[PDB]
Amino acid sequence: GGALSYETEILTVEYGLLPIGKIVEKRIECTVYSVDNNGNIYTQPVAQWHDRGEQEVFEYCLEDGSLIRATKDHKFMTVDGQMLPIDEIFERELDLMRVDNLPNIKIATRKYLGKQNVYDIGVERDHNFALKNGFIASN
Repeated sequence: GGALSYETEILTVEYGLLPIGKIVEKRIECTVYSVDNNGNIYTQPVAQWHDRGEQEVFEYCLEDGSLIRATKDHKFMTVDGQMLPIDEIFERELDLMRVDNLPNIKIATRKYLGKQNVYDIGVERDHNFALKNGFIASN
């Protein structure tokens, strides 16, 4: 289910906003944020840690100026809840759901950057988690 760059911060109950790459490089145990089948933001522990090592990373920039760094194989929870890869979100010009009831906005600009270290935590209940910008990623 793709991966996210070191600079991608994950909201956690144990500490707060911390870089996903440090959680996987140091195997840090913590709790994360996610919606249930009803749309209720609950909290759950990390199940496992996975490290891709180096994959094709693309810049993901928004209409507001928010800046995100991920692979074209990582899915993200759309405004309706669909788990589609960012390569397909750009083509349909679909928006992504937010935690803070922020205005949903599609990818303003995209380009290939190169081959950066990317990481992705694993989870038992639901393979998803919130982000610093109120976003939700899913594996």
